[PDB]
Amino acid sequence: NYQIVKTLGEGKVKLAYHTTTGQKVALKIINKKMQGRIEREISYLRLLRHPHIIKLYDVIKSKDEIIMVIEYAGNELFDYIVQRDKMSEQEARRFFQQIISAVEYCHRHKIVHRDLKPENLLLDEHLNVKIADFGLSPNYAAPEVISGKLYAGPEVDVWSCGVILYVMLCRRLPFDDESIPVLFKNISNGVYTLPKFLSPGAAGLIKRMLIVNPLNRISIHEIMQDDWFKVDLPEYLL
Repeated sequence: NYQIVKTLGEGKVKLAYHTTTGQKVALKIINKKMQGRIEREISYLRLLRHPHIIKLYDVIKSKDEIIMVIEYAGNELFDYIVQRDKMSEQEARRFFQQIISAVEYCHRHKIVHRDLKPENLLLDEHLNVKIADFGLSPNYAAPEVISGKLYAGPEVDVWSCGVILYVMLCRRLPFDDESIPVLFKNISNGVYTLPKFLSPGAAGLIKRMLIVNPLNRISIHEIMQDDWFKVDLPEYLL
């Protein structure tokens, strides 16, 4: 927060830490040159305070630059998936509970994310998921998000969460194809395989999330009442 340590990449992004609390932080230095989307990020991040949504500690502004002071989470959930073996159901469920809790909180404050993806689901040093963006950082997009028509309600995040769960459990994307037209057709028709190695609870939950007609798609609140979902659910997540 207070004093800078290192430049993490490219305005630029720096690593820093609060000299009182010791908290690790990222400084996103944005130089004035669209603006409404940055403001949307800042506004959303100030409104939503949840253990699995990245914290915004401060926004420092001048005539030339905007500096967002954001809690540091140094890894992506997807590099964790890729770099390790096919993860245990217990491990996947742990992450999934955290994601769903955070999404529920978003929907509660009338925010539909629409952009739940690899780059957006960060992991901190205690392996806690942190939703980090809201839009300003294909296989994960609901059919109605892909096409123009059909309004994209809370249900598009349910679909995305169903893909995320599928990936964690199966170490593959349900709708992926090397061919562009085949991929888009698979998503729009909801064509995929539920592997036989999946527990009945995991498969039953995924099946109800990946439904084309959003009306028949399971809701966030129904998910949170699912038997498989509830196993070892930490009280703080309710």
